Amino acid sequence: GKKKVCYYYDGDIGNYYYGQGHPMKPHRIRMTHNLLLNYGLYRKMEIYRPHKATAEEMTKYHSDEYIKFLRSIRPDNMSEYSKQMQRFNVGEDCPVFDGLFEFCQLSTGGSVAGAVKLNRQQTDMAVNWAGGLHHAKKSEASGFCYVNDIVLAILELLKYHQRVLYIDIDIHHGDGVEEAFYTTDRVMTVSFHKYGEYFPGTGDLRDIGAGKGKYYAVNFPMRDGIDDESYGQIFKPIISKVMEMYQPSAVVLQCGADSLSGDRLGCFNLTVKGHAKCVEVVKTFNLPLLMLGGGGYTIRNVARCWTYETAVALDCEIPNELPYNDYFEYFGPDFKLHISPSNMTNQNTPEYMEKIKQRLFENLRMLP
Ligand SMILES: O=C(N[C@@H](CCCCNC(=O)c1c(O)cccc1F)c1ncc(-c2ccc3ccccc3c2)[nH]1)c1cncs1
Ligand SMILES: [Ca+2]
Ligand SMILES: [Ca+2]
Ligand SMILES: [Zn+2]
Repeated sequence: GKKKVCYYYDGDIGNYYYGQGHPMKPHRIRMTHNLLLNYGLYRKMEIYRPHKATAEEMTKYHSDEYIKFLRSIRPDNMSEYSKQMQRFNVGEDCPVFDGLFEFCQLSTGGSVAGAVKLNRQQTDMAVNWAGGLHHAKKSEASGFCYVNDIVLAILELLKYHQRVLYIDIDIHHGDGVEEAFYTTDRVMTVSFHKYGEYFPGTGDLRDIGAGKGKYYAVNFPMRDGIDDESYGQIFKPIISKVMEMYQPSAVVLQCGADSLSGDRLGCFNLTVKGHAKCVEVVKTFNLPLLMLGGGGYTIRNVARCWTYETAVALDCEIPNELPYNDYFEYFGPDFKLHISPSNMTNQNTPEYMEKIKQRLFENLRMLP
C-alpha cells in the first residue's frame, strides 16, 4: 500500500557555490525543495534537517588523510596544499570552495540519517536529494564529488541488512560505489549509464566484480539518445531478475537527473515520467528504500524530476500545471512539470537493448 516517507534537507545547502562557470549548482536542491513545498508535498512526509556528518563518520570509508585534508583546505590557504590537491584530485572538476567541508557534511548527513531511520524500521522510504555523490573514492575526489555519502549510507544499512541492492540511474557510471564493494557479495551494484568516450570511463558490460563479489556488480552500457521506450524495454526486467536472484533486504536508488532529455552535460533523452518509472518499479518491491540525488545540470528539469519522484514516493498525484513558487520564472515558457523528449537520434537500437539485457541475464544465472 502507501508508504511512509522521511525527507532530509538543510536550508543552507543551496548557498554552496562551486565557482564561476562550474556546472554543479547546489541551488537546484533549494529549487526542488521550494517546488515540492508549493505542491503541498510537505503535508504527507516527515521533514528532517540532518546533522553535519563528522570526520569520524566519513572515515568509516574514506582515508584519515583525505578527510583531514577536506576539513583543512580553504580558498585562503590553498597555496600551502598544492601537493595534497594533486594527490586528492582537488582542482578543476572538484574545486576548493567556501564551506566545502560543511557541504560534504550535509550531503553525507542526509544519507546516513536516512539509512539509520530505515534500520530502525521507522520509515519505508528515506529521501536525500543532496546525496548520491557516487564518484568520490576512498582517498580521492572525482566528478564534482568529494565524500561518498552512498558508500557511507550502505555501510550503515549493512549493520542490519545482510544484502543491500544499489541501483544507479544517473547518466554516469556509479564507479565509486562499485569500487567500494567490488569484492563483496553483501552489496550488489547495478548501474545504467552512457559508456564510450564518456566520464568516468568505467562500467563496461564485462566488469562484473571480483573474488566473493564476482557476479555482484552489474553494468548496462548505453549509447547517446536513450529514450523512455528503450529504458522501459530493460529496467523492470533487469531489476525484477536481480530482486529474484539476489533477494536484498534494503535498496539504495541513486536518481541522478543528468539522464534527462536536455541536460547540459548529458546526452540521454528520458522524460521526467520515464526517469520516475524507475522509482515506481523499485518502490513496488516494498523493501526499505533510500532515494538519493546525483547529477543534473539543466536545473529547472532537476527540480521537476525530483519533485515528481517525491510525489511518486508518496503515491500522490500532482497536477502538470506548476504552482507559483520562488523560482517560477525558471520554468518558462510553459510552466509545466512534465517535459518532452528532443528529436535527437537514439543510438540504442531495440536489438542492442535486448542483446545487452540477455548478456546480463546470463551473468545473473550465476548467482547462488
Ligand atoms: O571529463 C572530465 N570531467 C567532467 C566531469 C563530469 C562530472 C559529472 N558528475 C556528475 O554528473 C555527478 C554525479 O553523476 C552524481 C553526483 C554528483 C555529480 F556531480 C566534466 N564535464 C564538464 C566539466 C566542467 C565544465 C565546466 C567547468 C567550469 C569551471 C570549472 C570546472 C568545470 C568542469 N567537467 C575530465 C576530468 N579530467 C579529465 S577528463
Ligand atoms: Ca549510472
Ligand atoms: Ca559487489
Ligand atoms: Zn552524473
